[PDB]
Amino acid sequence: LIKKKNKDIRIIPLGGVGEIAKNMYIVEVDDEMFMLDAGLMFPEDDIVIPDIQYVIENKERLKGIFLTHGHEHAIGAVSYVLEQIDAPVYGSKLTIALVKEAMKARNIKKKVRYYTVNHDSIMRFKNVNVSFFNTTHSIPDSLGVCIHTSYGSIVYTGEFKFDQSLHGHYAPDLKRMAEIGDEGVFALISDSTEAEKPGYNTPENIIEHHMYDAFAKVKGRLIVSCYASNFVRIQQVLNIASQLNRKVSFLGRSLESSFNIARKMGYFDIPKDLLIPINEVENYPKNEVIIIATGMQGEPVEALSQMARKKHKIMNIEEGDSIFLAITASANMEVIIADTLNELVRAGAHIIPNNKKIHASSHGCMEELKMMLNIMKPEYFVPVQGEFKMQIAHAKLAAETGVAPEKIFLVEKGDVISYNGKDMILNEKVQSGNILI
Ligand SMILES: [Mn+2]
Repeated sequence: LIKKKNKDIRIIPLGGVGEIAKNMYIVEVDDEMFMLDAGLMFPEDDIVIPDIQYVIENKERLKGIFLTHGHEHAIGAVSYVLEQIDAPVYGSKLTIALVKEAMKARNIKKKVRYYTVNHDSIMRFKNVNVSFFNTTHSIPDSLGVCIHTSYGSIVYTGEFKFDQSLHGHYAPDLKRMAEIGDEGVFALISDSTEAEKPGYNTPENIIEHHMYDAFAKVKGRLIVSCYASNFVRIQQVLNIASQLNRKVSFLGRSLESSFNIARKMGYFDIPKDLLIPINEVENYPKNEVIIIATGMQGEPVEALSQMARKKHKIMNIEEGDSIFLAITASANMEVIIADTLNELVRAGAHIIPNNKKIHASSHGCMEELKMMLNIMKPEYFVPVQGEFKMQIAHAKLAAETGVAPEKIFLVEKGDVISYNGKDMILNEKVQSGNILI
């Protein structure tokens, strides 16, 4: 609910537009400033982070940092932000955990005010109240942010999907979303990542079923390559390993921090004595182990090339091994997969083929996005989290749902959307850019 009569709204993207990552969206209501996410981008073509010079010059007015989910595209730059500025950090139980770990990992001694929020939390400020709602993503406890103004709600979806099989901390708040919609949404800021792809995602249970049928035929050792970010896909192989009386080992010699924190907080459903350390692998027959190679940048692929070319520090591929790629390939990574496949074949490994009829994504396709648009019914729309072609795609979806085209804004980094109370205008441009580290 609303506090006072507001005058000025400003919306400034410093990251996540005209590119696919580095989420950072500034929202101002009068004299108060809020930062929605603080992602990094893995330089394609270490890391890249947004230019926050605009924020620093107006540091006095930054009331909070709001973090939608635990991925590096949301919270990857937070440590670097907190070095230059002191503001309170708001996020879910899991998101705060992962941020704190990033701070511990960088040996940063700065004292930080962390506020754990949930879909029942309602954070109060001078000009506005902020609420939250659960979304569906590849990681549990993902939140949408709802900034309540006199003009209506400013909603930032974060990254989201709509899957009728995900039903835990992965489940969405369709009633809280419908209520936000009818109370009236002034502005919607939504994920455009798969806005070009017609229809829907393949449901996760369908993907799991096809993985099961594939893995059940494997007579030898099985190695699965995954993104560490994709908690669902990891949960899926744990389920399958258990039903096939196989045991699971990650690449060594300890367990991946994100996975291991979430595991210790009870986010994974793991039976007893299912994980064996990589040091205990040799003891078991080849057909009783599933090895999972996780990573972030695209190492998941690199690791298999190093396992094929003998040449892995820990463990190498043997003839009769089965390989499965439980990832979704960026066009930048299509060639290195084809090299790796060749080397896998030479080393005499069986390639479990991906079903081409399956579409796996953390992000909603056209119909999923239209779903959020139909629910929200925003007056103004700002498609983000995509390149220019993706933003356009999302805009056409919005126009179809009945948002006025005059009220849809396609913006670049540093663009400033202002609302006087009469007209919404793109009238300014501020300092923005890419800081490589
Ligand atoms: Mn994500």
